[PDB]
Amino acid sequence: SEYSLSVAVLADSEIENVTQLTSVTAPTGTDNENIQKLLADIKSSQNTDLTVNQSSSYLAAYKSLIAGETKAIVLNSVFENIIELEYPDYASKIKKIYTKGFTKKVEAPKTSKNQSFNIYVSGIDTYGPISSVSRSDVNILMTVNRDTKKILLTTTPADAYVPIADGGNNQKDKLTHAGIYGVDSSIHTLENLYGVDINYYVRLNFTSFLKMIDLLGGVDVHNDQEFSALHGKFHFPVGNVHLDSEQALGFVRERYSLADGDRDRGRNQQKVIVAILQKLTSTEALKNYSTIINSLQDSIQTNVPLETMINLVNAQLESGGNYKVNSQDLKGTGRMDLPSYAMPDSNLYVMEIDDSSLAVVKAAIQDVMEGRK
Ligand SMILES: CC(C)=CCC/C(C)=C\CC/C(C)=C\CC/C(C)=C\CC/C(C)=C\CC/C(C)=C\CC/C(C)=C\CC/C(C)=C\COP(=O)(O)OP(=O)(O)O
Repeated sequence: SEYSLSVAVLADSEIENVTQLTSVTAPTGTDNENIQKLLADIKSSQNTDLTVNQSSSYLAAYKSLIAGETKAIVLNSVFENIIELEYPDYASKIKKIYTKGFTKKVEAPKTSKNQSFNIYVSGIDTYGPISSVSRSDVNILMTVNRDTKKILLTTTPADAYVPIADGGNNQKDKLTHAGIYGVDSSIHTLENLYGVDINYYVRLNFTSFLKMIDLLGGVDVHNDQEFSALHGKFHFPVGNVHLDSEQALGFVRERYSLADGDRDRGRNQQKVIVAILQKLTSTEALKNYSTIINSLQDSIQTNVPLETMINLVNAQLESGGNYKVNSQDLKGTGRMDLPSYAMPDSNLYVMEIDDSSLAVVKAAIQDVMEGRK
């Protein structure tokens, strides 16, 4: 993966280059490794020593820059998308006078040592190309036991107030924000929360979802409550419903009008996962899995190795047999009085986790993995 650290000044600054500076403001408390590599690079290429004025975060550095309290900041490009949350026009306010590119070797998928594995499904709140950055409003863990032919779907509410890994600095914030830092942040956040290994991920957005449902010929679900979606464009009666791509997207997005609100939306997403799995495990879909990869690979990101896909597909082609699917959701209490790490100046709704629910959720994941009752 690729990111950059830059030295940024205000767009209209007289400063043109780093040799004109004596100090820079940077969050060395939380991004010190990266910051020190940038400073060493500046020393190497420009023979310029800079002292650091410590900021509490990249957001804090940005605030100091626009307040005119510092002349220059360090900016790590990952954190641009976080700054954008409180300051949507930040890009127009700054210029970059020095740039250093970075690469982080990707954390490999973990092959499970037994019959079970966990796949994390991240759904990103945007249309367009898959590289588009946004929050992850779908966060479903699929625990699959190939020996017992059981799958457990664990939904964690987008607003769940949890320690956010990596860029989140292990500070509490809504889970959906982890997806802005990147899929690694989402994965490690949920690994930490549930005490489990996540073997693989799949990341997709609105446009990805539409393409996938299109390719599979729609999906079929049993709808439990009458509702409408997308400012009344679609109406879903009680009973068996076929969903084409646009209908399915409406079906998984509506929450406010549902009897159990976001929990019912989570359940509707689980129904749609089951229906997708039913299409994906048809003899035709399995035989044609390579065409499905070819058709969706530009819009769906995953670290499931090709090798593993071939094993999963062919084992299913040989054996048949459907997976029994069960579902659960992490519960808690909605509050508007708890601080957001990413958006410290905003009052956001978050869901404070219920400890007893967390214990139950963890025990159910372990039971399915171990092939227990
Ligand atoms: C068959 C095979 C491959 C193998 C054999 C089977 C086997 C042995 C195992 C199975 C496992 C494997 C390896 C593969 C199968 C593929 C799997 C596991 C899953 C497929 C399902 C999938 C990839 C996605 C479904 C995700 C889903 C339900 C929804 C995504 C919708 C999106 C992107 C966003 C919605 C965001 C929301 C809720 C609100 C924003 O919207 P809002 O309007 O509120 O906000 P605003 O827009 O206004 O801001």
